[PDB]
Amino acid sequence: GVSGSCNIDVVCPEGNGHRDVIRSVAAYSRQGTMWCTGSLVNNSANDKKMYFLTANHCGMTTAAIASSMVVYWNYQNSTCRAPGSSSSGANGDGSLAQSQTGAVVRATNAASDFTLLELNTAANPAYNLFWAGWDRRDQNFAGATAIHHPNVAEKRISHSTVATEISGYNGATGTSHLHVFWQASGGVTEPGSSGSPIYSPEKRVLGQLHGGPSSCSATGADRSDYYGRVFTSWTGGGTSATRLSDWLDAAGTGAQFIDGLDST
Amino acid sequence: GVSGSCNIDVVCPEGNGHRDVIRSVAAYSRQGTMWCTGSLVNNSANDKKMYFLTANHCGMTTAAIASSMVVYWNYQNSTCRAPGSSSSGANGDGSLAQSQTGAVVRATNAASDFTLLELNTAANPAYNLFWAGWDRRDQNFAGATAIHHPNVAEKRISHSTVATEISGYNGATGTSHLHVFWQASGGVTEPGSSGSPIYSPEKRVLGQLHGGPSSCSATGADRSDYYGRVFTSWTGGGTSATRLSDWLDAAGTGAQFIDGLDST
Ligand SMILES: *C[C@@](*)(O)[C@H](CCCCN)NS(=O)(=O)c1ccc(C)cc1
Ligand SMILES: *C[C@@](*)(O)[C@H](CCCCN)NS(=O)(=O)c1ccc(C)cc1
Ligand SMILES: [Cl-]
Repeated sequence: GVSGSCNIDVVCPEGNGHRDVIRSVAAYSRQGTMWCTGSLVNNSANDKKMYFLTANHCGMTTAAIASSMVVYWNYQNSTCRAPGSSSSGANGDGSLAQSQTGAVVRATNAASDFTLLELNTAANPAYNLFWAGWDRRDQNFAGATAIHHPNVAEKRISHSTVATEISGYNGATGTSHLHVFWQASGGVTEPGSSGSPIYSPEKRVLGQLHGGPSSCSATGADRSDYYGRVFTSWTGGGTSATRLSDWLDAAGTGAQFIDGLDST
Repeated sequence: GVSGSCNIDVVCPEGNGHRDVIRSVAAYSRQGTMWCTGSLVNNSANDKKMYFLTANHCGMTTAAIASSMVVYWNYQNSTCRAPGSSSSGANGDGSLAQSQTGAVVRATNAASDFTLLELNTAANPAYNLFWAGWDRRDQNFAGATAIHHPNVAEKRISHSTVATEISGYNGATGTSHLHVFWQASGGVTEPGSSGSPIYSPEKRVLGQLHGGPSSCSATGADRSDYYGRVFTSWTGGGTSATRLSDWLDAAGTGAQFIDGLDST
C-alpha cells in the first residue's frame, strides 16, 4: 500500500522497543475494501480471546458488517525505507496472505469513538500474535507510541516524546481523548490509521486513534492527533454493549492496568 | 447557552432570507444532557413525517438512546446581539420550553456521518415547524448557509459566500463530504453544532455537519467545516437502514431535489 513518506516502517530501528506489541496490530477490510486499523488486546483472564479494538467511526458496528470483515496480520514492508524518502512514499512489499475472516461486535460507543470486536477465528500460532496490555488510569504520560496502518498500507510506527494532554476531540472541552503530539520530523497518522492503538511507555494501550490534524506536511500543533481513551471507554455508555469493562475484566479482578500476553 | 461571540443570532438581519428553514432546526439532549443539533426534512410525499437529520457521531443510533432524546424547538436569543461582542459571547435568553420527547432510528451510516431519526410525536402546529427541502445532486454550490446550535446554545446562522468543495472528511481523498469555507469574520460552527444542516442558496439541505477546524479564532483554510453529503447518504450503506432514499423518497418519485413544506 501507499502512505506518506515521513512515516516509519515498523522494521526500522525505531521499532526495536516494540517487537511484541507490533504483533498486536492489524489492518482490516470492510465489505471487501481495505478500511481501518485495529489491535488485539489482552484481558484480565489472560485467555487469548480475540478481542480487537478499533474505532467506532470505521463503522464495524453491526453483526452483519463484522461478519465479513477480513483482518490482515503481519502486513509491513520487509525493509526499513528511509523516512522522508521517495521509497517510503512508494507502494510497499507487504504481504496480505496471513488473514482471518469474521467477527462479532462486543461493544461500541461514539463518545470515545471505540469499538471492541471479538474475532471469530482463534489465533493461528503460526501468525505469532501478541495481545497487548492496557492501562485505564486517569492520567497523562510523558510520551507514547502509535503502531498503525496509515491509508491501510504497510504497518508504521510513530513516536511522541512529549507529554500527552487530556481533552475532548479536536481540543474541545472534555476528557474523552488523549491528545498526542508528534515529533517535528517524525511519523504521524493518516486516514486508515483510525482504530490503531496508542501505547504508554510501558507498552499498554491507552486509547485508539480517532483523528486529528496531523499529516506529513503538518507543522506546529497541527502535527498531533486525538485518541479515544481507554479510561473513558472503560465505563463508556454505562452498559455492556457500550463499554470495555465487561470484556477486558470479565471476572472483576479490579485491575487498573495489565501487561500483554504472547502467543508463545 | 454560551457559544463563541463571532456567531450570529438567527434573529439578526443575516437571517432575513431564511425565516422558513430557521424553523427546521432544533437542539436536542441525549440521556438528559444538551448534546447536538438536527433538523426536519421534507420528503417527496409532503406529508409532515417527523424526519429529523443529525450526525452519527452524536450517538443517537440505538432505540434506548433515541427513545429518551428531547428535542427543543425555537431556542434562540430574542434580540440580535452584535456579532463579535461580549454580549454575543454571553449566555443568551432563549427558551427551552417548547420540546418533544422520543424518536426511532430510521437509518444511520458512519461514512457520511449521518443519522435519520423519525420523532415519535407529530408536529404540534403551535411550534410553527418547517420541513426543509433537500438536493441530492452531485455538485458544488457558489455559497451555502448553516443554521445550527453551537455548543447546543441558542440558534445561530453562518454564511459562506465562496464555492463549496467535495472531499473526504478533513480534506482526505473522497467524495463523502462538502467542505464549506466561512467568511473571515463571519459565523462558524462549534462542538454541538454537529448534525446541523447546510443549505444550498435555494434553501435545500445538502448535508449535515460532521466537524472541521473552524472556531471564532480560526483563519484561512482552517475557518471551514465538513458536512456529510445528502448525495452520499442517499445511497449510503446500500440498505434501507443505512441510507436516506427509502425515507425521503418512499414514494419513488425519482426526485433529485425538493422544496420545503410549511406547517401552514
Ligand atoms: C477513520 C480514521 O482512519 C481517521 C484517521 C485520521 C488521522 C489523521 N491524522 N479519522 S478521521 O477523523 O479522518 C474520520 C472520522 C470519521 C469518518 C466517518 C471518517 C474519517
Ligand atoms: C459532534 C459535533 O458537534 C462536532 C462539531 C465540531 C465543529 C467544529 N467547527 N464534531 S466533532 O468533529 O468535534 C466530533 C466528532 C466525533 C465525536 C465523537 C465528537 C466530536
Ligand atoms: Cl468522527
